[PDB]
Amino acid sequence: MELYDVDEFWKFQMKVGLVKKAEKIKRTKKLIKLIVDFGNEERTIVTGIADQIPPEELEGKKFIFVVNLKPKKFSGVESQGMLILAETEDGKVYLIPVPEEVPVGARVW
Repeated sequence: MELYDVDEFWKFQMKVGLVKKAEKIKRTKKLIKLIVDFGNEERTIVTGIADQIPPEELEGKKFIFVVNLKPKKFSGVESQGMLILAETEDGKVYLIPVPEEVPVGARVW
């Protein structure tokens, strides 16, 4: 069922990012706004896992983020990337933190 080429995967850019701050977006039940430090730059990233993962479980940690996607506004918030996580078929979401040793900005691929 559809097999792709590695170079095609390689065009997407995932990097390690440190969550400087994370807070629920007003008037939403699942949205969380993140301010992520990728070393050379900072980015605002929205994730909608607040019904399963509270904001304080992301702050201070490093995670994988796709950073070369088309910008998108959620509830008026400009999201400049996307938090990568694990999710089972039953809809349960799990964070995938990056080890503390990995420098922010490292490429994930």
